[PDB]
Amino acid sequence: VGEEAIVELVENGKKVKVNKDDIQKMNPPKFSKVEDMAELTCLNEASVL
Amino acid sequence: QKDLEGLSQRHEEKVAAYDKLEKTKTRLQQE
Amino acid sequence: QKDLEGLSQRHEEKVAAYDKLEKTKTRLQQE
Repeated sequence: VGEEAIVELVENGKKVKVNKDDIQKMNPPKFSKVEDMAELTCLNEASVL
Repeated sequence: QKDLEGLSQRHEEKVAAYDKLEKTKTRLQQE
Repeated sequence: QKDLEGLSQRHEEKVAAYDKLEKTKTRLQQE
């Protein structure tokens, strides 16, 4: 719907409305606990955290 | 002044819209 | 009040910036 998207939260199943610019992309589990975060495919606050 | 007041409201609304769109452009660039 | 002219000038500049930012959004989406 342009500005907003609906997501389901993995810990709840709850459906929530989130703004398209607050969603951040997620790295494949392939990059779990990478030693150097420069190697992350998606580099954003959520991925570094 | 009403003539100034309405234009100032439109200006602040356009500023808010620009500040919103800047988030989208920033995210698109970083992606 | 005389300030309406300067406020209108600022609004025109800010909307020109918004227009080029929207063009940048669409360009970045296509790229």
